[PDB]
Amino acid sequence: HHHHHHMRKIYIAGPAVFNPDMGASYYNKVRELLKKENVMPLIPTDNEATEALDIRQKNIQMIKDCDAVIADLSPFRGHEPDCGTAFEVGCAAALNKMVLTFTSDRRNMREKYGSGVDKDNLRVEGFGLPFNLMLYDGVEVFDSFESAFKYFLANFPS
Amino acid sequence: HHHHHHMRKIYIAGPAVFNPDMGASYYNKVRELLKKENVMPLIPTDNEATEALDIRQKNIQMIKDCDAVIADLSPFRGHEPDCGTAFEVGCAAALNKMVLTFTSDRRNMREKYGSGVDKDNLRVEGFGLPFNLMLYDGVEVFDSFESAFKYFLANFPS
Ligand SMILES: Cn1c(=O)ccc2ccccc21
Ligand SMILES: Cn1c(=O)ccc2ccccc21
Repeated sequence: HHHHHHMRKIYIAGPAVFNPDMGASYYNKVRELLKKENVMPLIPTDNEATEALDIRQKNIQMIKDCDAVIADLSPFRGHEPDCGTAFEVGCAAALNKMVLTFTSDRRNMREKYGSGVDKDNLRVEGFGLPFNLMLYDGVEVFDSFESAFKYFLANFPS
Repeated sequence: HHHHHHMRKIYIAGPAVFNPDMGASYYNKVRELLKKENVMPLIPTDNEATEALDIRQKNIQMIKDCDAVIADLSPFRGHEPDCGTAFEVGCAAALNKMVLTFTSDRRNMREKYGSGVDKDNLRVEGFGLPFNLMLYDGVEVFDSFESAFKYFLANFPS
């Protein structure tokens, strides 16, 4: 009776932070969706510090503390995902965390670039994946935050 | 007495793999530089597999095996570093590996973009750093592979 109960936690990785509203609209939708399932969002801008290294360390700690990462690997400033988000996905992988990814554009890299090379003749990967192969770990690439969250609920029960 | 001797190893992270020559010219220079100090380069294309997941897993294992990562965070397809490289830097950070970075362009992000926002009004970070703040851990951002390697030799002796 009255045993400790773990509250599930998801790190909310993605470039929403660079939106004009600093991600408010995105994060508010995330907060509302997760609240219904008693899941805590760990959001990059929470209790934000002023120094770069402190912001970084707090985000790494959120990844260490999380049960899963849901990462927005949508195109950012071109066809490639955000590198900060990629760093966080790498952190999560090394820590053996559940990593779930989605993107607004699921086409293969070569379809995105329209060729096996970019405008500067640099090679575009040909593995039938929507982004750099380091970012794919065998879990389905989802089409939305919500679809990724459904996988979380099915595969990480309370 | 013939005790075991550790050979130092550096993971060679960066988008050279996408050069037309698949990074041969870059990796050859790395090999020659490291050979002089009896340091082993762990190069992403070594013993390369055919399946994406296998290539990824082998690269993660190289990061686990390394003493340091030297990461080329130069602009790739714009002002941002390569996301694969960023993933690898995050992997190394989570594993408490020495991470050393360089770039061909050390200007602050806002200098690179010429503004506090990009062409689509998305926020450009203002922390006096050359790239996404997750990629900076307090070690100097070097100007070349060689300068990073000099730091390695000074700070990770045989
Ligand atoms: C601006 N900013 C934040 O305000 C919070 C987290 C964060 C992480 C990576 C890059 C930039 C970030
Ligand atoms: C094409 N390719 C390789 O051939 C080898 C490693 C690797 C790592 C990330 C992304 C692409 C890669």
